[PDB]
Amino acid sequence: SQPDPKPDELHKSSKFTGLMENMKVLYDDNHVSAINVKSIDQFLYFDLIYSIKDTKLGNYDNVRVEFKNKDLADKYKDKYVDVFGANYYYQCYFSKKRKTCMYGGVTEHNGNQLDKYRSITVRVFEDGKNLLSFDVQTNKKKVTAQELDYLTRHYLVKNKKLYEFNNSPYETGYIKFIENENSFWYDMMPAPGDKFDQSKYLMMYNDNKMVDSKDVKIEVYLTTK
Amino acid sequence: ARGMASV
Amino acid sequence: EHVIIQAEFYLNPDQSGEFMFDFDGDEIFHVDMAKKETVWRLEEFGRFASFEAQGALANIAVDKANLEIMTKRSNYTPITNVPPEVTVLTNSPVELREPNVLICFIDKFTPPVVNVTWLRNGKPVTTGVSETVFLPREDHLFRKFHYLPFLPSTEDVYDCRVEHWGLDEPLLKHWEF
Amino acid sequence: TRPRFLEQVKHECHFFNGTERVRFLDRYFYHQEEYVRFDSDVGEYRAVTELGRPDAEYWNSQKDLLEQKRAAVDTYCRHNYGVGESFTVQRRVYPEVTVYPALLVCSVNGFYPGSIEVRWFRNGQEEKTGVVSTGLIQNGDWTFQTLVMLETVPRSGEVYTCQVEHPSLTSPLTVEWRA
Repeated sequence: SQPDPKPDELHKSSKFTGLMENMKVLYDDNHVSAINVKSIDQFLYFDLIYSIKDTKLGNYDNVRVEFKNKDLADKYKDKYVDVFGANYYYQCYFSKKRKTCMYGGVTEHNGNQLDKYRSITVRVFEDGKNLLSFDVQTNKKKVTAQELDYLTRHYLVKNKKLYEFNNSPYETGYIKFIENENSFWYDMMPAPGDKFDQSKYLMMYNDNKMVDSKDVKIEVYLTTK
Repeated sequence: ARGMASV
Repeated sequence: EHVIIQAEFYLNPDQSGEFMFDFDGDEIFHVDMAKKETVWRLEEFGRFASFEAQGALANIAVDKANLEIMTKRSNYTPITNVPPEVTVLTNSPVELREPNVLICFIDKFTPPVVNVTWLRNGKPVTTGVSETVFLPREDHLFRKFHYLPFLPSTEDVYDCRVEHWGLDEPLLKHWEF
Repeated sequence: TRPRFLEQVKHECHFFNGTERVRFLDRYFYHQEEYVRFDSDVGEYRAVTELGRPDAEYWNSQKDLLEQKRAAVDTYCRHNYGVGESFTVQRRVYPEVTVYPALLVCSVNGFYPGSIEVRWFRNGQEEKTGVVSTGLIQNGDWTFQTLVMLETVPRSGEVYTCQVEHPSLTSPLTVEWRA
């Protein structure tokens, strides 16, 4: 469905001069996750606020979830959903009636559960060669691409140093989701410049795109420097 | 440009 | 001489806001809160200055917070509707077959919510239309402009249809050559 | 039908003679009613109405933000003025002048800024009576327009001149119309 990246259309890490650490932290250990919850408020008409507490290091009590439009927000405002996404704090603003923010990552709870975890295989290519293949797990029939993107990248950070404090060992990289000979992809590298806007990068998830955990295949393409 | 903060 | 105003507003229960900069009555820019970017009134303005759009959201969140508080202090007193006066005029002198622009000027009204529709020979026109956001006035009511590019013709008639809770029924401002 | 509640905030910077005299105002409104404001020439928040009382007292207790607002004329007003001057204060768009009958009409369009001067002349002499102006009209796209009409008592071979003076021009702009 989507034409694969044409060389030169992909961001190049060498053209990024800021701290790659700002990208790394979005795909590190911390992320938002909550099961069977319902929104308790809204800041602007296209978002929903949830009261999810950061158990680990206690950084937030509330979470703002933004959607591409008002429709998406109304669809889940009063439903019990599962929430999963990469979150940010810098430039995170809202008020009810600290905090964190994110985009999409919402799936309706009921009828979306599985008794056991399903495995989605990821095949990683470095300079065209498949040197690593691993599986990521989910117990949702329908999962957001976001959750799968996060799980996949988090593994690569730990095992391939996908993102380091200063820069990255890779020049270009994109993650491709294949579901029934239908596909799309995301650029894993920061836009050119000296500053990285986490909030603007994560916005690509605000469409709340979902895939079938039973059908999806994941391919990651990385080029070396 | 600089913003002035609402209070 | 001159005045620069950073104007903001938050509206309940619509849960919408606006953040803009005004210079002597003209909008320099406003912030699109969903795309989180600066929208300059004229493109060229963007090549001379910059503005961190995300900063606007911090102010809007605080504005909603103050609204919540003032709503209670006032003992939930709601806003009084003030109907807008509408004027339809052209950008330049009219001449058959010469490109021009119809301007529908909506003035002196609150709250900042309006439905504006252009009509050509009684039927809705949506192609080529553009509009400004809500502009502040010194009496703290609002202004708003809607545009319709058109080619002057003797066989076409236009109407600017405005809907506002301060009106018992839709207002129609007519224009014809 | 649901009743509405509106909160407005206006941070204004007023400039007199360039940036020599600057006055800053931090204004808050409930609907269209101003309840509290900070004024540079006062140095503190004053409640405009009783609803603002709690705020003026609380905010004034915070010496941190008073310091911020007291420096606004420089850090906010004068700073922003410098940044936007080239395309706001110095914006110059010349007008388009059109003269057409049906009573003579002089239409001046698309000019910026608003300061303009339109005069009617009949055979080299300025017309005082029978001259009606619509005033300054804002188009909303950073341009103004105005129409100046002249009640005409016709004659053989007399020339009418519409003269326009505006800051974007070196000399007055002219358009002569002869019957």
